[PDB]
Amino acid sequence: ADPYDALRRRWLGITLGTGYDPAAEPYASRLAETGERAREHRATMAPTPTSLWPGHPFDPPAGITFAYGRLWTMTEAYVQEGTGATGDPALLADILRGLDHLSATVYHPATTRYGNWWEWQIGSPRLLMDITAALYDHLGADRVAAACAAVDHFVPDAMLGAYTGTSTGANRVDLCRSVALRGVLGRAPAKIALARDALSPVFPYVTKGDGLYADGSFVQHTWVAYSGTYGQVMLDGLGRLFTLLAGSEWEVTDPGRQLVLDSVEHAYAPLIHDGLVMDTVNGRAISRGYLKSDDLHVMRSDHFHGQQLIAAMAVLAGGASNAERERWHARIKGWIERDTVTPVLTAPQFPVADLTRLHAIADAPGEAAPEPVGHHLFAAMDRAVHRRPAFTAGLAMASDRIAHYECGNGENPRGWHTGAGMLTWWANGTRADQYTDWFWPTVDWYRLPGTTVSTKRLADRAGGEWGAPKPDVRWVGGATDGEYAAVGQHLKGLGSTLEARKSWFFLDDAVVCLGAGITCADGVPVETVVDNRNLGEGGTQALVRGRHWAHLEGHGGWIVPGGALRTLREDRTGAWSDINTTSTTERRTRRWQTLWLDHGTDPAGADYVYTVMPGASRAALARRAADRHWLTVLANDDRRQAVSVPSLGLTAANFWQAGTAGPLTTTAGASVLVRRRGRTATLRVSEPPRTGEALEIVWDHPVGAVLRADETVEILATGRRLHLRVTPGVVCTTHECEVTLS
Ligand SMILES: CC(=O)N[C@@H]1[C@@H](O[C@@H]2O[C@H](C(=O)O)C[C@H](O)[C@H]2O)[C@H](O)[C@@H](CO)O[C@H]1O
Repeated sequence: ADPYDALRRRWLGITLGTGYDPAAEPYASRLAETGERAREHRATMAPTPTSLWPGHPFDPPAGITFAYGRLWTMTEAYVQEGTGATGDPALLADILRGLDHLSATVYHPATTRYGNWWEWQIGSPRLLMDITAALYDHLGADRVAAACAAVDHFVPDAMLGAYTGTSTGANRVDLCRSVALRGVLGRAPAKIALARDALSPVFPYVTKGDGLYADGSFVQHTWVAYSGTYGQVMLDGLGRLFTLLAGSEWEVTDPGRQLVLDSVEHAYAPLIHDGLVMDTVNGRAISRGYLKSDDLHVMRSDHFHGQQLIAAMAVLAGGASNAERERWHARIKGWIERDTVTPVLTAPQFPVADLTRLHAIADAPGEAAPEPVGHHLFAAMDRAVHRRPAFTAGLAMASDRIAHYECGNGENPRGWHTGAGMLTWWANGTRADQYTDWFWPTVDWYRLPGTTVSTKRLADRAGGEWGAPKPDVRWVGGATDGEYAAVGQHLKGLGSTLEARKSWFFLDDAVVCLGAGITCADGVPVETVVDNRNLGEGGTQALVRGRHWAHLEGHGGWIVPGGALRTLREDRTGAWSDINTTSTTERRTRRWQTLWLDHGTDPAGADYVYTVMPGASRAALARRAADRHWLTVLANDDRRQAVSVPSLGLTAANFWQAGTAGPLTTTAGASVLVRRRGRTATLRVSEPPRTGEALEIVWDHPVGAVLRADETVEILATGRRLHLRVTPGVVCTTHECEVTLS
């Protein structure tokens, strides 16, 4: 009786929110709008054998989930104060009418599932369980049993079996959501126990496939970097279920739960910049924008996705330690302060429950935390994040482990080169709307920023769906001290015969970008995209050019040979429906500044060097471009790419095979960063080929003593030089050694 009723009440608190004043803004307007939607839904609801609302047939099954969604809105209007429809028996009759129609015509145990599994096993049942919970006492026993038997039919015990296929990660968590509630609502303790127990395989760190990795990476669909959308769905579901079940017979007690809590700062926080979650980790969702089925008309975007992740963090914080909660709330206060693009505290997709959690954080005592300066190399998902005072940057690569891109379900048909060394960035202290402001629906998908590509025309969905296309390469990764980094990609171009070695050296106010071994036989030109910047509608930002640099007002600049650099400023018009079959067709115009190098047709061993200085002033760029001292390119070929930056005491090298660059030598493919600081230095080494075979490094500098070394590092010699043997493992860990200089 009572433990099932207690669980149902707890769920409704989580879902519909508690401890807010319905007459206070933003709650009052949000509730009122929910009443407005509910009244239009009610008036248009039109039951037929094949739909419940016009334009939304049950085949494809998206129409079923869409109908349950409108029924949930209707149910919110009925159960919440302030909606204009609270307790209206006419509205209640129409909800029950819709529910009965769905149960009679489509969502029932005689149906053999067709089309997208997700609609039947995740979209629809979670909504059906929510509506069943909220209306429980009005529905009667036959409606509740009917709902429970639909869920048993579409999500049978065997789905929360084997940790495989469609029952992994974010998906597993979503399945457990419906089975848990089905257990609560149907008073079926075994179903609740099964949902709790089935979460356990979600928690451990993984070394392959879907899940969280030790290095903070998050992978879904086997091969797709996905922290920003799937990872948010996992976090959301987990937070909700942890909160629901706490104190009950079915509380989640697995100690691996703690790894989920750890992931907040290790995995997710680094990818959030002033409210946005970087598009590098949003997979096919970058293409959504305005969705035709979204009755709130809220644009999907990096900021939209970041705000959903922030909301998930707020729910998870409720079961965290005091110390964890305090840190997460400070981060969240900071993202709230700095998000000027989509103000978190009035975000239009948040229902009142999310609003109340976020407002509680904003109102609590505590300081808003800045994003720390530092580097995060998520090697397991081939992503890097760099933060400096002047800028934030995200890099996307691809490898034999990590797909070039994800297309599927009509989404992201032209994202082919999102993994071709794509460097995204934001100038700190300016509005963070670069990628948000109709970027994806207007961009030239042949000229993504940072990438090297064949100009060969590609089909929509070229390479296959769901992360099918991976380049046939191993050496993708890098080495980092947590501040600076050497990062490298052995690139094989999607649908092309292009091969290249690209490297990035992330420094204190710049990213030095090296390209070598650029070879193609496609019979068309090959380009490297120095940058490609959305200027907004009607942009008039000045582009100023010099001998060996270019600068874009409000953005930053590039050190690059001025006679080689090609530039185009143009207006481009597009719609989200160009890149998503589920999106709206309205067309808008954005102005672009595009900068590239042309390697000609069928290059053989072509190369480039350029430096990007995001957020820099025109004078800073001019000075740096004229300064011969600050950077030495030690090597740039298909064997080794390496730099020296004396102002940082830094030598960094990506060794594509055994060899030497400046003062460093390696016996195998490796990434090496050395930092000298006064009388000591730190050497860091990783092995991006991931063979796990030992290799030796020599650093040609006098070294007196070894202060410390990781257990993976053996010291073979000190004196005139440092000679180390490293056993590097198979996950591209950076190993360290710290020595005193002579
Ligand atoms: C992670 C993802 O792309 N999932 C999609 C799904 O979209 C998600 O919808 C959920 C939701 O609660 O309904 C929230 C999340 O923010 C969003 O990305 C999409 O609706 C379905 C059907 O197309 O497919 C999943 O793969």
